[PDB]
Amino acid sequence: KILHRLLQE
Amino acid sequence: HKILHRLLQE
Amino acid sequence: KNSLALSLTADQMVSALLDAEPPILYSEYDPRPFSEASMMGLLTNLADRELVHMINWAKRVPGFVDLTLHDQVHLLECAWLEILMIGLVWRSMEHPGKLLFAPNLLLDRNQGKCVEGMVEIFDMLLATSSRFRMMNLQGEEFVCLKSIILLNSGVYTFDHIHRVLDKITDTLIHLMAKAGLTLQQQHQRLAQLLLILSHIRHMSNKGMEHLYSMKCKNVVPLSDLLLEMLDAHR
Amino acid sequence: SLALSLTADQMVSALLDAEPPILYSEYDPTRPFSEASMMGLLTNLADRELVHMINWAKRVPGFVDLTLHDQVHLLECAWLEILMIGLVWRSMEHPGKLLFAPNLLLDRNQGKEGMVEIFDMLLATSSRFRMMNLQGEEFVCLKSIILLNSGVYTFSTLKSLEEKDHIHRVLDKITDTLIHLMAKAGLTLQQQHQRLAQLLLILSHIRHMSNKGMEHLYSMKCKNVVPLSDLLLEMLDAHR
Ligand SMILES: CC(C)(c1cc(Cl)c(O)c(Cl)c1)c1cc(Cl)c(O)c(Cl)c1
Ligand SMILES: CC(C)(c1cc(Cl)c(O)c(Cl)c1)c1cc(Cl)c(O)c(Cl)c1
Repeated sequence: KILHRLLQE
Repeated sequence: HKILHRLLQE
Repeated sequence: KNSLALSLTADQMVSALLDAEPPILYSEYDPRPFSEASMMGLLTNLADRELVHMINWAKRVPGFVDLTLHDQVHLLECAWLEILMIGLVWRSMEHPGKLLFAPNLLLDRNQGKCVEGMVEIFDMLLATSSRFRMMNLQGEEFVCLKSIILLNSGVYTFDHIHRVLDKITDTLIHLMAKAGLTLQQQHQRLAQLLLILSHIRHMSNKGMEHLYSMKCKNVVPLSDLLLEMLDAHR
Repeated sequence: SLALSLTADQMVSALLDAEPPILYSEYDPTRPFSEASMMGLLTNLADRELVHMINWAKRVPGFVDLTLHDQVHLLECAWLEILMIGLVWRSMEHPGKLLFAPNLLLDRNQGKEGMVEIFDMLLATSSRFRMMNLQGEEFVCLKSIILLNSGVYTFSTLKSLEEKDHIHRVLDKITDTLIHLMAKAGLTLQQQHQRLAQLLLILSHIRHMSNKGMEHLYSMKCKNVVPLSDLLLEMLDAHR
């Protein structure tokens, strides 16, 4: 999920 | 016409 | 034009609020509800009776009767479900995992599934009850919080009210000081309690949505009063 | 935890430091706008703001201490409240208008459907901020409280409850920070408690506006006339 991705990047 | 309007006055 | 509420002392306010408390009502002794129909039949009947008591409770909250009839209507229309919910969560405090809708209607989350969309609300209520319990919420604090909801929830969708709200804040601090909390504990606890009001609002909003869906699913007729309180939330 | 070790002044400086930028819309005064496109401007803006918010959250003391799972939850729960409080803050000095962007200042008139109700609430909240003379230092504290508080009672076993205790300790730190600010402003102790209550009670109304807005977003999505970004659809979805 996008939010998940952005929180990690 | 609200029931609330009446109950508040009763 | 001056309100008696502002001239009261912290103890007079607390005693007034304690004295205004409505009674704990019972569910019909029939139906152990395992159907959607019987479940919502019992809960809506109970809510109906609780509302009448809540309206007469509100009239006894210092400063409330000083508002115009239209303002009183607006405040109650906005806060009614929040007020029912905080009462439920309070009554359920000494019953971990259980929701005490009435002394003879103590339900758990299993109960909730027998009504499409209800277990989610039950879980939020139970979580709040547990939070209250761990905070060791006192009854004197509870009645202050319930009155804050009545006066606050609808106040920005409109001075006197804010003064009364301030008085109640003073009253809450007065109670915590009386209980021997340090200054830092006083402001921290006040914050913790008021932050829970955000969650109570959230639960009310979600509950209002659920109540609306149940109205359209038409598995049980609602009273004219309950329908008008629901309709106020457009 | 560096978070629990910060002083009032350090917390204030940290939060001020992490403030995201104010972005511009694609609004063009000469270009005609329907109900759709106007909403297309707002959803486009919100989408971009969300990326910045996500990165702002990482800089809020204590937030990164939490599991990815918990970080996701808090943001999914708080995102609209956070956008809304920022909007209300930016609009404080523009009575009767909402400053979505420096180049997009709307009034209730340009409420076109169901958005007018939400506009009215946001305006009312801005008016309240104005009435209270809300300060920037108070604002950043409130915004961080929203991130940490909104989802904390809707999160397992006995562990993963320590996750919650940490959040409550950070929250307490932010309360201390608020009190410190008011004290420095020469408020009497009675005035400090009263103002703290007034500020925290606003959070109840922000929650209300967020839930009403989430309903409105869902209806716009179902009408399929207003374009919604993928990120926005996912955040909306998290509210069911
Ligand atoms: C019936 C009602 C309004 C209710 C709320 C409270 Cl707090 C209460 O105490 C009582 Cl005797 C009744 C209710 C409850 C739930 Cl759990 C619900 O999902 C929906 Cl749609 C409505
Ligand atoms: C597009 C969105 C999410 C929004 C909110 C904020 Cl607070 C914001 O700053 C930006 Cl730029 C976009 C929004 C706007 C309105 Cl008026 C509305 O009624 C709903 Cl339901 C959602």
